[PDB]
Amino acid sequence: PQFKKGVLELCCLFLIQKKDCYGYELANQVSKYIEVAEGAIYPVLRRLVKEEYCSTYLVESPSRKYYQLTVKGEIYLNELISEWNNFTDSVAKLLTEG
Amino acid sequence: PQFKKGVLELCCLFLIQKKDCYGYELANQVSKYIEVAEGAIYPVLRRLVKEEYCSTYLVESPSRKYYQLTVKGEIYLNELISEWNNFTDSVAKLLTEG
Repeated sequence: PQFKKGVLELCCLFLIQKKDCYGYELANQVSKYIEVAEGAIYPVLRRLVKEEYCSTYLVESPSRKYYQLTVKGEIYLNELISEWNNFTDSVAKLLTEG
Repeated sequence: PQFKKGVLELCCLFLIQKKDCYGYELANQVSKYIEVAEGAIYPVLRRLVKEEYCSTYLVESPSRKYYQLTVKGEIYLNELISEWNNFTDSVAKLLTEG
């Protein structure tokens, strides 16, 4: 199912907004909710960094790369949440009128 | 937003299950519910035919190509509906616990 991919971007943004997280930690938090192929978040993270929705920084002592929401990414997340809701509301109006 | 693409497959299957439809008629019924780029359903239809989820037939007098759910496509739709619900249930457990 391909609707699951654009959803990872939204779950990752939402969790990153709560807390600065590193990679494996984010994958294990998404996995509480949806069954994510291990490795599937990293291209999502790389895109959100490239698009400057997230920035990144390292912490040492085994160095670790933390992800941070930017201002741009905070606006984008809030649009994505509003899109998601009224999108799934629309689909549910289809699935129960037919 | 890319979650919207895998959803067209599900809305198209659901409508085709109700009634045999032709192309433009299906696009205008999806548009009651979600804002679909005009033309975006045709690759979705072509895939569902290729994968034998749908079959097709023509009617004349301006010939018109009607779409029909196969048995395979009826099982596939029912899985897709169950996937959709428990998927969006999972996402909503994320979006309101954080």
